[PDB]
Amino acid sequence: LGGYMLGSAMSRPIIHFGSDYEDRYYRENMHRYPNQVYYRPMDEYSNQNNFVHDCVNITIKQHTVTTTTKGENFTETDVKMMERVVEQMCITQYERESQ
Amino acid sequence: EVQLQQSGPELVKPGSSVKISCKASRNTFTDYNLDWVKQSHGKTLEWIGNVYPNNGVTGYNQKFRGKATLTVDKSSSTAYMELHSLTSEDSAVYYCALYYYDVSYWGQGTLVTVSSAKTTPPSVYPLAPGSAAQTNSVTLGCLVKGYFPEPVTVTWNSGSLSSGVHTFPAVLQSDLYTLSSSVTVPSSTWPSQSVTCNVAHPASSTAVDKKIAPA
Amino acid sequence: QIVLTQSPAIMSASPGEKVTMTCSASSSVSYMHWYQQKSGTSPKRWIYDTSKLASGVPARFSGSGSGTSYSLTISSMEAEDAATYFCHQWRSNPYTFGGGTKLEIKRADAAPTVSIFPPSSEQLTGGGASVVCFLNNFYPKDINVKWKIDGSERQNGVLNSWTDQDSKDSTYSMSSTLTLTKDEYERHNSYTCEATHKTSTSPIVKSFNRNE
Repeated sequence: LGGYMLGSAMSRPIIHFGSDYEDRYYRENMHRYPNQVYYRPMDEYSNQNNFVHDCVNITIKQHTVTTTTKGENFTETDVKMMERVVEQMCITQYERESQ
Repeated sequence: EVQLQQSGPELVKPGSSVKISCKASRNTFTDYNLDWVKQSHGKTLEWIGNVYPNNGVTGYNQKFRGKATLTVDKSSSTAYMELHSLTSEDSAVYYCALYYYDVSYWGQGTLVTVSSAKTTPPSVYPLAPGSAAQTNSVTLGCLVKGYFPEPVTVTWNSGSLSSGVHTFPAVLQSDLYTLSSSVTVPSSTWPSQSVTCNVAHPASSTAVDKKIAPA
Repeated sequence: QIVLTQSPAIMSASPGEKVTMTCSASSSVSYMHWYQQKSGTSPKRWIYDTSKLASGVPARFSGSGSGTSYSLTISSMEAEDAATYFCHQWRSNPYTFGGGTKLEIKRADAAPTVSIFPPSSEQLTGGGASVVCFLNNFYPKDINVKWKIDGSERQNGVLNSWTDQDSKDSTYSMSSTLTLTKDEYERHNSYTCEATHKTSTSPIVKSFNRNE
């Protein structure tokens, strides 16, 4: 949390992967994934992609260094699938930030 | 590659509960999805619920909440369905279904009977022709009578007789199961090479061997 | 609760025929799956993700569709394919199954091999007396048995059981059992199994006396 903003809650988007197993998987596991992003402020960024990249890395770390505190565990597919949904949310957050 | 075995057939008194099992054998898939599916009277399939064993997530069909509880145990790659508070409606074949991407494996099914009926081992009766036969092949068979519950499984020569075997569905009649099995052999092998039907009843632990001698 | 409706419910096809079965959904689904079930065995995925064939499924099969309309096609109908096929969806809890299409192959007509059997010594000493009759490897499935105990007809105490279409020779089979009591059995002498079919002009008869 040293230097970050935390965005408000957003409805988790649906991600499609091109297999029914993956779609089904995500849809049943999505409650375990973030619904708010951590990010660094707008004005540190030259462009929206650099913003999104970081926002993904940071959120993912903060969510996993707090779920493992609970007692939770994530498969390597979960983090694949988290990267996907956190990307969309971060894109939404950049969008809120500029409007 | 992966084997899915499910526990043997249960007989439960109404109002009781039962826990059937299902284990991924030679599974290398870290995660994967286990579906539980019920099939009544040999046709309609209904999804019960599922678990992703490694680790946690459980999903239910609304219809089956309070009826089925689903859990897992990776101290032994085994999944469990507790069926709660059983009625005759709960009598069915319950399937185990592993999904991991392209790969799919369904277990062999666990047959639950919900009854009070006593567990009678079947009489096994050999069936041999009368004073004459022979056209080109000759026909024998076993009658498996007065047992409960289902299933039983018939094998001819312990499985080494597969050509021309017909084992028929059981019919319940006055609270008892009866089935029959025919096997057709070439004219010139019987009675010269010994022929036997092997009847197993996993519920009364009887494995019976009956030879067929000419009457 | 996406409702899958399959059609037709039952469907007989001649060999080598193109065969199409449908599965219609109440709400839009993204992928459809198909399972095959032969009597005895458990269902087995046959097509997954709408169009991809499960392992060991023959290439003459294909699936297509989108939205609410999905199909399964055998490009060339073959005896092993005789089975019941169900569609399945993973779009929303509860995942639901189709009502199943039962698919049968047509073949050249064939008569039953009728056989009849006395009760055994184990049985008679047990207390019962069950006379058995196997009607085997016939086509088409429509058949009927009659039991004669010295010429008269019987129904109560007769058990009948049928198999589905064989995946090798495409035939149906049946067993009928006349159950009596050692008292009622030994009262009478001559026993007759009596099968009516398309193949024969006359009800096929198998019989025995009490000698062997």
